[PDB]
Amino acid sequence: MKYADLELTTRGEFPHGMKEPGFVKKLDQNIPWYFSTYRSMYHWPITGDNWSDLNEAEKHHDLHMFYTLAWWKLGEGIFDAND
Amino acid sequence: LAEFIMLTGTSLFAGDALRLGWTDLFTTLPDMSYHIKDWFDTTEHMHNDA
Amino acid sequence: YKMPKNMGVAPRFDVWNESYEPWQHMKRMGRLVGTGFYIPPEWYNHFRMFPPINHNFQQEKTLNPRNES
Amino acid sequence: KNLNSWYAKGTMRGGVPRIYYAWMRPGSFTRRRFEKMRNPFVDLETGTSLYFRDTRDSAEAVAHAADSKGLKGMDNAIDLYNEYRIVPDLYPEGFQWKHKLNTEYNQWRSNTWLTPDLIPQEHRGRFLCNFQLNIVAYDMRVVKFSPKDHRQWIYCVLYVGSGKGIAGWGRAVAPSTQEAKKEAIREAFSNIIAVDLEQEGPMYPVRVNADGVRVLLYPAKRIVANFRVADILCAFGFQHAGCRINLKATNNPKSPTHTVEGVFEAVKALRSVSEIAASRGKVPHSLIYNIYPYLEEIRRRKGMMAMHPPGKDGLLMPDRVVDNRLPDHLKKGYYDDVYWKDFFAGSREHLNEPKMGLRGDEMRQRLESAQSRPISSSTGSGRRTLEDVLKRLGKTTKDLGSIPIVNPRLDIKLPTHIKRNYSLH
Amino acid sequence: GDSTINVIEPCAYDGKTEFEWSPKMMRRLMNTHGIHNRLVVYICRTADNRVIDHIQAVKENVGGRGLIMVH
Repeated sequence: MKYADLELTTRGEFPHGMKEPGFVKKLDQNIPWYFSTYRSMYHWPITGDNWSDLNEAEKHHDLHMFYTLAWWKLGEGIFDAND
Repeated sequence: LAEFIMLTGTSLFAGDALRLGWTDLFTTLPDMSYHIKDWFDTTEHMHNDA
Repeated sequence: YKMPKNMGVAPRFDVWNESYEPWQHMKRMGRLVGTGFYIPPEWYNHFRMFPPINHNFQQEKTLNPRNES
Repeated sequence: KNLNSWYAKGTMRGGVPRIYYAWMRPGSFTRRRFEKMRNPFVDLETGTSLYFRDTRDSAEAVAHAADSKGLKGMDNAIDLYNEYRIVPDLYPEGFQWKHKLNTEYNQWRSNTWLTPDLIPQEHRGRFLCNFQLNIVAYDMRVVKFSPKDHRQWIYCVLYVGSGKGIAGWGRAVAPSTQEAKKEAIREAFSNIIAVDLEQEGPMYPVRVNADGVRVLLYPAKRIVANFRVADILCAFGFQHAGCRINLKATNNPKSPTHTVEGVFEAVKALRSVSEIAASRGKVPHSLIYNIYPYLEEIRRRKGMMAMHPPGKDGLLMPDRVVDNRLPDHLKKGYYDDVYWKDFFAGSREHLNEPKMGLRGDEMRQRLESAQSRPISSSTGSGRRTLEDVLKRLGKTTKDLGSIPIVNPRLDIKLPTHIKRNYSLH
Repeated sequence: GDSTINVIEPCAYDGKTEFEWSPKMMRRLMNTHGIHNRLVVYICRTADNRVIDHIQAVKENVGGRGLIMVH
């Protein structure tokens, strides 16, 4: 359905998260305490019933799950019913 | 002897209490209450298996 | 000023034991293993059920020698 | 009425993450040694009689006068899974799977298996925690191996911690930077310390005195302590704590050494709340939700459920002998009515003769499993056994389907096969 | 191996200094940063010539001479 035989040369990486960091020799900030000290404002996870007009949470979880299933190739050739 | 103790005022004792099949246990130790208490102190787990 | 030859490395003669008392390792391994990030030694799996006796205090703290600790 | 909101507590340390337990410590999470009777007590038989102390008076136990058959309540077994948890779980199981070795657990889950010379002997296969090393401060002290010979012995202090609960600190003296670092790391993994993080902080002011540095760990809304001491408490995982040393940083002695030593000494002196309670013999408010199954089984053992059978003890004593053991020629026929003809084909324990009833095909399969045992000279002959005969034919030792031979490597004539195997089929 | 009385202190290293505890003082001990904490037990002798812990002292809102802290 809604097919067009397009092509693609550069896919992303696998979004496994654990892609190597681009290594650097020196730091632009040689201050490590700044990572230990950084506060922020609070992340109040729910305000009242967490209702929002766009489905801001379920929508994003679905859009992350969608592409991660894509990259994982639906994640079932690994094992589903080897038991 | 069943009727005997009732009618004739007589006292039973450690041995005969034992032989009637009344009580299993019997001590000869001193302050056996205290020796129970400290043993059950050193005990640690409160599970029926323990 | 002549001090005892080997004095410098003498042990603290009252608190040298207490590091070793079985109750210390029970208290100190109980939490190490309660954390859930540790695999208790085989002796803890046992002396947990059979914790040491309570009142075997060392003469170095019960300052009483006639005491059958 | 407690205007301290619980919802605004804890001091943010940037990225430093500290563990928090949802309900109870992962140690005290699992209870296999008590649900599965893997304990010295169940082994050592003594006392298993008490579960049947009720049979002191035979007539009384059959009569079921009082429901209180139980060693601890209404039943011998009422709430074996909850009610016993009421006691401050001071010595918890922890991690107890022998599924894969201590080594392979430590290896999969920890950056210490990579560094073997560091963990001393006791802790070797143990840890499952990714320890971050923080090297507090190196130094240099001259070491005089002789009047004429002096070395530069660098002296390290470092604390190997993971805010998951576990953190020790080691200081070392060694001639070189990396060798003193390794030595201190092994001294730290010797001085390892843990913490009952169920309370996520001290619940009473711990006023300890380390080697000259008067320490006070106290409860705060959030970690409020030195940069160094605070990262140590975050290396333990203390979300609500606060340590203060010497009353002020002008008060001597101060040094990176004394700071690390003092805070770790205080965290050692700390007593858990469950340990405080048990020490006072008292039931901690926290764990009383375990007696609620037993309180409810009390309230719901009214009437019919407390009613215990009349005269029925459950102890159905030994009286006689039964032997359904049939002769094998008979059990070979026994189930032939009830299940497949020749039920008993190949159970060694069942059929006292292990081979009988089988068709030669399945016996050939047993033999295919079996391998060629060497041939001593007396057994070795210029005759060609059906083994090498059927080799030369190449066909199979499984091809002779109709031929009642089963084991060609038997040096016996065709009817000698069929007679050594005529008893059976 | 260790004593159940972890620490035990007098309210006053002196006798000439009696420390009457306000009921609010004694209510800010059982309130450790929002967690109700009857852990450290404090003994105070009320006005009624009774000797009670701070827990029954603040369950009846009376404060007493400070006698000891213990835990």
